[PDB]
Amino acid sequence: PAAAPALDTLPAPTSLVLSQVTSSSIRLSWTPAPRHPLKYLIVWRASRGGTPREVVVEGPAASTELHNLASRTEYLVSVFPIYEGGVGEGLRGLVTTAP
Repeated sequence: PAAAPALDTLPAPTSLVLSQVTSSSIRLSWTPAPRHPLKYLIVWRASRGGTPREVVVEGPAASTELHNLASRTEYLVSVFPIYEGGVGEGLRGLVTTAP
């Protein structure tokens, strides 16, 4: 409905790496800013139309794995940093899971 705007001005992690792609999982990796957040918001959805899925992880996290993904499917994957100053603009990329 009313999605939450992201502040494009905030320390963000850098260099998103999407690896270990299986039929149902991908690994997400990023380079965190020197100031570690309280949390990170991670968002993934099927690129062709599907309800977005989310998980929030901690500030000093440098990795998390997404699971239970549908096979042969393209996902938009996003990483949102969560500090006290709001929600920051993050990293994103497309990955298609193995058959």
